[PDB]
Amino acid sequence: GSSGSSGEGVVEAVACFAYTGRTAQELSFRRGDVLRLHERASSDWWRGEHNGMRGLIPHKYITLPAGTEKQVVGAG
Repeated sequence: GSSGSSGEGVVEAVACFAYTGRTAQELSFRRGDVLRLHERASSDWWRGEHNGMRGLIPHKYITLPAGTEKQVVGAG
């Protein structure tokens, strides 16, 4: 298995802490505010769209749901 479909994907992450986008590119949200992670943006950043807003998302201020992206073969 592990085929995956590169087309329609969305990961819901929770804001571990209140963040404030420095520029239009970055986004803002208060701890607890969920954000849709369109697709990886950088080593420590992502791409999502807030309420009427669109920009990047901090991977440090956000905690991915059970099953983070590791892509590391192995089981048991």
